[PDB]
Amino acid sequence: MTARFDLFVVGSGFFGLTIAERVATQLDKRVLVLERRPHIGGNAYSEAEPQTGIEVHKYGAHLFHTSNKRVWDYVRQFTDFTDYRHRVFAMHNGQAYQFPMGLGLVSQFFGKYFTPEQARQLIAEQAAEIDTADAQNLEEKAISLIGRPLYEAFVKGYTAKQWQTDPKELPAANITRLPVRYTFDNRYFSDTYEGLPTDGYTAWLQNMAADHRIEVRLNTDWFDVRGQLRPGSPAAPVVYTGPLDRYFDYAEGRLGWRTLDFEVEVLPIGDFQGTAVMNYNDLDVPYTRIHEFRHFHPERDYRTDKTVIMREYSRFAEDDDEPYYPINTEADRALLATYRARAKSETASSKVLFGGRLGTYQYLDMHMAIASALNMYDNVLAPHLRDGVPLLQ
Amino acid sequence: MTARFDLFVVGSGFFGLTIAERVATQLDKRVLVLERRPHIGGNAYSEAEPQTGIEVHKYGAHLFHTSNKRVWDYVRQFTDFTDYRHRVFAMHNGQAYQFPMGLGLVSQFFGKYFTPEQARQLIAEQAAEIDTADAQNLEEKAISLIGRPLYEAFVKGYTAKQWQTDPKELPAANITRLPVRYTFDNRYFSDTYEGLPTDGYTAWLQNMAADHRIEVRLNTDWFDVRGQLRPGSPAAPVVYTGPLDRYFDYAEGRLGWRTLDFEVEVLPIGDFQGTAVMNYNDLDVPYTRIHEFRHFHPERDYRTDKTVIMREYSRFAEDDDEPYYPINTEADRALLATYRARAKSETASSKVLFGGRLGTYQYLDMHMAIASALNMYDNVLAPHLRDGVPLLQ
Ligand SMILES: Cc1cc2nc3c(=O)[nH]c(=O)nc-3n(C[C@H](O)[C@H](O)[C@H](O)COP(=O)(O)OP(=O)(O)OC[C@H]3O[C@@H](n4cnc5c(N)ncnc54)[C@H](O)[C@@H]3O)c2cc1C
Ligand SMILES: Cc1cc2nc3c(=O)[nH]c(=O)nc-3n(C[C@H](O)[C@H](O)[C@H](O)COP(=O)(O)OP(=O)(O)OC[C@H]3O[C@@H](n4cnc5c(N)ncnc54)[C@H](O)[C@@H]3O)c2cc1C
Ligand SMILES: O=c1ccn([C@@H]2O[C@H](COP(=O)(O)OP(=O)(O)O)[C@@H](O)[C@H]2O)c(=O)[nH]1
Ligand SMILES: O=c1ccn([C@@H]2O[C@H](COP(=O)(O)OP(=O)(O)O)[C@@H](O)[C@H]2O)c(=O)[nH]1
Repeated sequence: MTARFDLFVVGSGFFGLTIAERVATQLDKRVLVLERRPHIGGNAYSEAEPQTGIEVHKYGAHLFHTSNKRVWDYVRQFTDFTDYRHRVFAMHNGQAYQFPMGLGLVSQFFGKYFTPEQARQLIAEQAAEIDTADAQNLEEKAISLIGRPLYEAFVKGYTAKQWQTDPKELPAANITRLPVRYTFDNRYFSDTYEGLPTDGYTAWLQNMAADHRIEVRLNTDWFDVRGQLRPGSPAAPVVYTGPLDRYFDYAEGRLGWRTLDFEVEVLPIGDFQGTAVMNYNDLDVPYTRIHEFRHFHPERDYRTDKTVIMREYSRFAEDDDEPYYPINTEADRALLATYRARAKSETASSKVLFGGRLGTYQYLDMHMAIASALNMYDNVLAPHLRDGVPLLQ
Repeated sequence: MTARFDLFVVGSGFFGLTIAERVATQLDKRVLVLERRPHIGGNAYSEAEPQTGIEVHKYGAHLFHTSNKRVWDYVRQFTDFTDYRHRVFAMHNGQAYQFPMGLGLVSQFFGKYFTPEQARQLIAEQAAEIDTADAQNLEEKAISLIGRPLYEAFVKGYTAKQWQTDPKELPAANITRLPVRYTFDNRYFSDTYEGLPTDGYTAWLQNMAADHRIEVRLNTDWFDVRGQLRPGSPAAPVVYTGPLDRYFDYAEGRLGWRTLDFEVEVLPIGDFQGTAVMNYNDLDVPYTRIHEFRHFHPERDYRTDKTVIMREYSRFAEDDDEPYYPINTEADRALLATYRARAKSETASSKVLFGGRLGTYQYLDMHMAIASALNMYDNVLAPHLRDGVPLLQ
């Protein structure tokens, strides 16, 4: 007589699974998760290459990092973490540079050693065109942090291949993802906690969706089955984590997305580049970076006669393409505001919530996605499924 | 009527304290430790600089590292460890290079990026003068590993200032302390476990000598009091960890030692070199390296208007100088063999054991010293103090 499920979740990414796991274990409710991909985990899905055994991140490399202790403690319930610290090198004019901004990069590019004090002065001179506080876009913000000469050499070219958009049109928050230091610290991230899942990403994601009150239906599009499912559970809300503009059939227009293509190759050598990730900042090369996955897990002993590499290509996401990056131009932010209104309306009429990287058109990382899911649970979903509180304020 | 103590230990270094702690806690025996320095811990003694609060390693920088899990588990009984990974940079011709041997150093010194495969070929050509298996001394071993061009630039000069001895006379084991890689890994050590004592070295050493059955007498030379002490405990053995040649009053001759002088300076700036340790490989500079101790503990937030640095100078250890490094030339190894005979004799006549860096004329690290102390306890001291087994085989 009663309801089949207590909640619908669309997408088995870190946002969806976090939501599904909290509702199931803490509130003791049945959750149905719908994934149209052949597997779970979203873009965090990993897979072992048959010849080498090396774990391959299928949808781009994934490195976990956070400063939120609550998030850190939460994710450790489902997996252990290695003490791996992510470092990136940059390729420019046939030379590998230390990266990102630091005394290593400065002394290499400018030919001599600069003291921390001397380095600050050098950059201050080259960044005299614009102040950081008055930075509107990516180009201005980048120059105000690392100076114009370094901007032309390591930022302008890479940004061209990655976004294919005028640097003066891109958000400043994009370049502020990279730490700016005046030491020899070349850690690509600056968070308290950092590491890779010891037994791989897939094992991690399978532990979150392991509860018996969580059912996951793979190869299932929500728009194909929502007509039949929701009548079975009329009171059950829906957490949507797919493309926001797709949900409304692009009625207001199409948001700018960037998508990625990957070339995976097994090489008959033991080491290709001697590091995990190598950025290619020059335009004489079509790909943005190359991953060598064996350097992600040095604690594991892989064969030394073969190796797996992955080249990364960037282009505009079209009709049926899976979106990866929100471009977020001024025109995009305008269109986004319209969809947020339509989304706010859908929440009041049919109990449909919007979250995640794709569902909010946000440049989110794994830990930001999980934290966002925890906040949605604590403030919105839990008071509703437990105390009858409406979804809207 | 009975004996005052069950064991005498000379020197409060890591060897002595490890011995004293094991005997006291496991065998329930009274141990007297004699230290002629004003404090305990030997050269591992740390001290907070008053103006900045920064922990200063008084007798040279100390970084703990090991692959022995038994040692690792043992030391964690007395202290916690940070996740600090030691990295060294090299200064050559006004330029800071990545260090030690790796793709970073190669691509910097030779001006362009070398693949792991290309790098192996380049070094193989430059190391064609001598094979590594047939390496007798430091100079030959160094060339056979990193090639002659890199040897002249980063090894030959540094070795000159540090040892003031012909590179063909020094042991090959000296240069094999540094890892030789063909990746971008610039970790100065290659051990499984590594870190710094969270609450400092002195707190660590005080926890080992904390047991009530261990008495430590500071400012006391063993040669001044052994005439009065040993009659009080005739059955008690003695573990000597001081200079081996000094114990026999240099009767057979003087072993070659290197000693160190330090210049500690508080600077009115927040950062001097942006890294923990900077090697100076050129001869136009008197000191071998510079330490900036604030980069040893990034987890602590020190003031940013002042900093503490320490320059390190090397010279021959004379009469009353405290020895730091055994030179171990062919002449030294000959003289050493003589003292080992005299030492083997002293063990049989007056129950005097010899151990530690100074007591064995060995280039030992902290973990090698502790492991050595554990082996002496398990095989020699424990069967004697508990089962009456003689000290000699
Ligand atoms: C190349 C790349 C590298 C990254 N590296 C890092 C990193 O190193 N560290 C870090 O912290 N973050 C990294 N991220 C970011 C991170 O992957 C995201 O935070 C993460 O994907 C968050 O999950 P999400 O569920 O909000 O989005 P997604 O996990 O992509 O979840 C969305 C899922 O919804 C499903 N779906 C969509 N529409 C439907 C539908 N109609 N019906 C059914 N299912 C649907 C899709 O199958 C998709 O799998 C990286 C991202 C990319 C693209
Ligand atoms: C500059 C430097 C840097 C180093 N860095 C590292 C590092 O980063 N990581 C690492 O693992 N190892 C490092 N080491 C090595 C490490 O310090 C030694 O392993 C360590 O000192 C071992 O202790 P030990 O007791 O065998 O020698 P010591 O600790 O020097 O102990 C000897 C003690 O005996 C006492 N003594 C001597 N004679 C008498 C006497 N007649 N009467 C009373 N007392 C006496 C002395 O006071 C002395 O303190 C470094 C060494 C040096 C010199
Ligand atoms: O070598 C680089 C790396 C970063 N970026 C810029 O910084 C942004 C964020 O870089 P990040 O590596 O964080 O992007 P992601 O890992 O998500 O692909 C990119 O979009 C680029 O615009 C750059 O210009 N040069
Ligand atoms: O930049 C360097 C560092 C090391 N060495 C040689 O390698 C030996 C050991 O170096 P290490 O840093 O381990 O010595 P320590 O830290 O004990 O002073 C030194 O004696 C030198 O002969 C060198 O030639 N160049």
